[PDB]
Amino acid sequence: EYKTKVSRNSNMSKLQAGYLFPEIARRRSAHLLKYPDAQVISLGIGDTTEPIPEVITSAMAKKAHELSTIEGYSGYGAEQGAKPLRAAIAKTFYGGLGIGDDDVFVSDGAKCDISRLQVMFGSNVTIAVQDPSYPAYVDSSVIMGQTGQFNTDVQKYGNIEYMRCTPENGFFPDLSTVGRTDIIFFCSPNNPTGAAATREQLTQLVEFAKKNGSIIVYDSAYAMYMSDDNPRSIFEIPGAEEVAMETASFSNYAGFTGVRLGWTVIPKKLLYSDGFPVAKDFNRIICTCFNGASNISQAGALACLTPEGLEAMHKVIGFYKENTNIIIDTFTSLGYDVYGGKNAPYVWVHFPNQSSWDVFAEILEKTHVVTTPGSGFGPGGEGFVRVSAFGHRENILEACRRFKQLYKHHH
Amino acid sequence: EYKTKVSRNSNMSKLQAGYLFPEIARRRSAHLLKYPDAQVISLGIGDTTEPIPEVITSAMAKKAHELSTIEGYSGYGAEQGAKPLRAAIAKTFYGGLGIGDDDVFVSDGAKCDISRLQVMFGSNVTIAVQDPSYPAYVDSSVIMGQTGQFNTDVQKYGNIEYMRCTPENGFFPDLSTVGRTDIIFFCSPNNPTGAAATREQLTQLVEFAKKNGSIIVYDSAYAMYMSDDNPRSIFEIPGAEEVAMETASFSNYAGFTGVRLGWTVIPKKLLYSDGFPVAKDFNRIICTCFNGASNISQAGALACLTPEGLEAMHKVIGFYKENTNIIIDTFTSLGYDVYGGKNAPYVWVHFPNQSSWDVFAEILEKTHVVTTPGSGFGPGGEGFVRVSAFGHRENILEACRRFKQLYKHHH
Ligand SMILES: Cc1ncc(COP(=O)(O)O)c(/C=N/[C@@H](CCC[C@H](N)C(=O)O)C(=O)O)c1O
Repeated sequence: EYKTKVSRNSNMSKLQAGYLFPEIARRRSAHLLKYPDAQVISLGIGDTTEPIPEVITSAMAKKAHELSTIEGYSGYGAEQGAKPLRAAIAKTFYGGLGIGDDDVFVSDGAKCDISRLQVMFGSNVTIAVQDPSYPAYVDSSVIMGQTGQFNTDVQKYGNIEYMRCTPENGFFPDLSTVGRTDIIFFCSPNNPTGAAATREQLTQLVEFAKKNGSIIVYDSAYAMYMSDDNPRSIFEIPGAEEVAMETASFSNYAGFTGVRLGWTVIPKKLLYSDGFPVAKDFNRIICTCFNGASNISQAGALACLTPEGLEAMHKVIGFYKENTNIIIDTFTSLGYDVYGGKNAPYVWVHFPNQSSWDVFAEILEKTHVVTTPGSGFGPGGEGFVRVSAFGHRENILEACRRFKQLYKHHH
Repeated sequence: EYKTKVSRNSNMSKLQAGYLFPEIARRRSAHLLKYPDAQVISLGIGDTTEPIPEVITSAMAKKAHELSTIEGYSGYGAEQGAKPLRAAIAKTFYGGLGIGDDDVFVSDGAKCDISRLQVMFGSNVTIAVQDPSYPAYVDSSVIMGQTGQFNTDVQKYGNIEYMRCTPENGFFPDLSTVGRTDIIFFCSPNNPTGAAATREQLTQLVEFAKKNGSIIVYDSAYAMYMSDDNPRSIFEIPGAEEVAMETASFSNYAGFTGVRLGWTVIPKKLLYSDGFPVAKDFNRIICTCFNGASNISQAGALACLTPEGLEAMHKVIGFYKENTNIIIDTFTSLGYDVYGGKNAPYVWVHFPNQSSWDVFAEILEKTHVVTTPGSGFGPGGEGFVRVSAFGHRENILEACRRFKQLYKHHH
């Protein structure tokens, strides 16, 4: 067989396995080949299940129709996003926090922004992450060449600061033990633990970043699930404007997981060590590596940020929060230590004396329910399993009845 | 002012100026301040102007409506794209060329794929580009760290092989003079020259890549504009499957510039020097750095690849080809050497003994028509101006009458 003389990217070689979520999808698919008539309930991947509200879909359909008319047709959009959408995001989520329309960059989703930010930061920065956390932060770091190899003793990529988050520390790290890095990826409410940082904790985080001269990338993808009275934006913390940016999405708010619309906010006062504004480099990346979010998706997002849109999103969110309560109650009644579920649409269940992959496989084989192994979220996730609350009500109820039946005589 | 201690990405510092098209927008705005009553006609950026065909927008509106129903709702899609869409692309454009559904990756656009491919290849590859060519190839290369500094004497970034395409070589590189690189970006029909490589030329290109052990990234985003009997896909050349991938888009075919939908094809036989299949690394990038194209945009693209959709796209393309003929005839009658136009919806006009930025400024100043200076596409573009044929018919006719008024005394 012929091979080129092009050397494979050594950063790709570093990755220890495939990306987590397609591996879960693969295992689900394998299970269905084994048992074609299994009534599988999927609570692994955090995939929304309920329909998008009609007020929002009607806006998208209207835009689609408009694109077939002379007056209503539009081509390329500004890569940063339509001005009225940037304005709506700025006022709805950041009104009173000193965020301008020009500080908002509309994306086709938070996952995509994480990687474009990583291209922007480049190969020479060091990163810190919560341990456990959503695996895109670590994997994008590896891809960009910010890391060393995977160390199998500790299950960590070299040169990444893994900030230990545990039940005993309330899932917020002891910052006195955290080494200095250039970037700190911080998710609140955290995926997978569900932990929402308090105002006091976020104040610590901003103070830590300021003293270390670090940039915080704050992922607020689940913030509208907040029930406790905690900040939903990092910009609620005075001084955050000098050290932080925020990335978020409509995925979990409007069921836009397939529609694709999010945003990143980079404040004017966020500067590199040479005084160059970080937002100006992000703008160059967005203008060079991207051609903007879909015009139909943008029209949908604009409809979200209206009284009817916000009401509709609130209802969807509330439904999933009720699902979460059902799941918490099930695992609590079975005698497990259960974390999260208060401020986020997933629950974080401790399974002592078992590997999380083994628990995942057992649950899938015996109950035909898909979950996510905690170790997929980093070494601090070992011994835990994440259960998503996204599902039709009857599916959540059925999954819980299956869990109870499996575990009630043990557990 | 507070500054972080994070160093600006030194690859971002290498960039000479902003991205070309935002720079043109800036000059258009300045022109409007100078002439507030000017009736500006834009033939600069290749932005489609005519409405999307109803058969296609109807499918998109239908998908939007379906998302508000239990049965019709879908959340995350596989990052690679819906299987029926992958299948439709593979058969419609590559049937008989040995391309499988699994070799096709659906994107939110060709521009985005260029940069995801560059993340995949990484910082250690060297690239070759046509000179002139679409500026994203060079700029993405600089951003990824594949280059040295910009040299102002020659107007080139160090470490890029600029393959000069000129009237004297029929706008195809003299490959015997081209140095070996890892990657060869090759656009046919070329943007900005309009030149479509012949079967013989593409055969030379594949042979060159095979002997050098290079990967060709073949950009076919204007291939449906082909009028001459030339190959529309690199995979028409036997052996291409060992050295080439292809990237394309619906932007210029269906007016999807704002809708966002393209694809990349990477064949099974394309391997790195260690035998590792390139498609497997692209798949990792697509699954880690992307969350899939918009579901509504995918529904639109599926509708394009039907008898009614293909007929509709043919009509759209035919309209722009007629605009192109109007422009060609205008410049030819004025005594200019006009290139391109035959196989692409833009024309490449030779303005010898002038700087292209000066010609751009002159045309904009005197006729209120925006064009694109050739030097924006690299140093080989100096002395030419690209004129886009995307416009309403009356706007094309008017721009041409303005050109005739400006240039009547030149020949
Ligand atoms: C903290 C956090 N940030 C960003 C995202 C992705 O948001 P988006 O691209 O806007 O849909 C997510 C989504 N995570 C889901 C969905 C994972 C599968 C999806 N395909 C993905 O890779 O994001 C999960 O953890 O189950 C997230 O948790």
